[PDB]
Amino acid sequence: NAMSPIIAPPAELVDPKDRVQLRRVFGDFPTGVTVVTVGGSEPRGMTANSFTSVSLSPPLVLICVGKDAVMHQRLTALPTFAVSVLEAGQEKAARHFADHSHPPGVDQFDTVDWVLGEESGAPLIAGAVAHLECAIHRLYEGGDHTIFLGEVITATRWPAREGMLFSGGRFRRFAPD
Amino acid sequence: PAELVDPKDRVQLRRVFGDFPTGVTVVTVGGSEPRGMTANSFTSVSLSPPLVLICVGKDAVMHQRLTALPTFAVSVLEAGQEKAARHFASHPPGVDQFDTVDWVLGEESGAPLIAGAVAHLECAIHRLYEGGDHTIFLGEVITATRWPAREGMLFSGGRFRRFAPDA
Repeated sequence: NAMSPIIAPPAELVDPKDRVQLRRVFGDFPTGVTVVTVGGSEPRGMTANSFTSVSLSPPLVLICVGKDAVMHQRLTALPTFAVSVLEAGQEKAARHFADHSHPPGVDQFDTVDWVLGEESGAPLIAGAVAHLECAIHRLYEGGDHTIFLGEVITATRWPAREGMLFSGGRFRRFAPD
Repeated sequence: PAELVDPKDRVQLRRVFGDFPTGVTVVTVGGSEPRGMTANSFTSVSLSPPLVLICVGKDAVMHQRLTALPTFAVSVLEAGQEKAARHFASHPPGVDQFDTVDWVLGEESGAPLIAGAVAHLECAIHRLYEGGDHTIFLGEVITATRWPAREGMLFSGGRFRRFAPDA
């Protein structure tokens, strides 16, 4: 379009030092929503959108976990985890495991339906689009986060289920097609 | 019903990887021979320092460029840019990809930024990590620009999808 340049909507220049502004550009890339879980005497879960498939052979995925998260230390202590890719109607689960809202000290899994993952020993979220059980193969430096590279040990999927969406800091849904 | 997946079966594993929806970006580099590659393996990593990562296949032409150049750019594609997405998905290493699409030079990266994007990020390569049949490129964001009015393109189950209007 001839005028697209001068007609373009407001462009925001983003200073990467400006944490608020930077969060906004990071939020511009749409993603699904996962719950990463780990086992142990007190299992834990964390809603995460940083999940990324990495390699087919070998089968690898990654997740980025904040050093400020309880999950960070749980993962370094126990090098196996599960990923539950949430379905569109699972906002209850998404909220439950987000924003460090249910801290350690009491059971974090008493309000969400889950099944034990045999290979990971971690709770898997019932009703999810897919479950992946992974073994942590590498830890990579990621600034205020750590990049955990996982090797996929087993996985299950429900083809009739469609994933939740997250973008611009909000839950979204697909249009049919 | 539940479909069991054997991660050693490439076809079945692709299906499960496809179950996590993502956006779509074009990663670009400048230099002598500018290059672009459509990628959805992009994720944000860190706020301070500001870091992002992309995974690039070891056999991709872009893998050679990124390994050699200090900087790169990421354009997050807007909902109506399926054409651009397809365009950088073919070209021999000697055929210009940019002569038929709209772009602007990013001053910091030296790399073409795709016009009409939801966002532009210009990055400096920070680390390379092993990722099986891919390499993980970790970049530090030097500058970025966003157009809040614009909505990202979606990719899921192996096809392009769109947002339902926000209720």
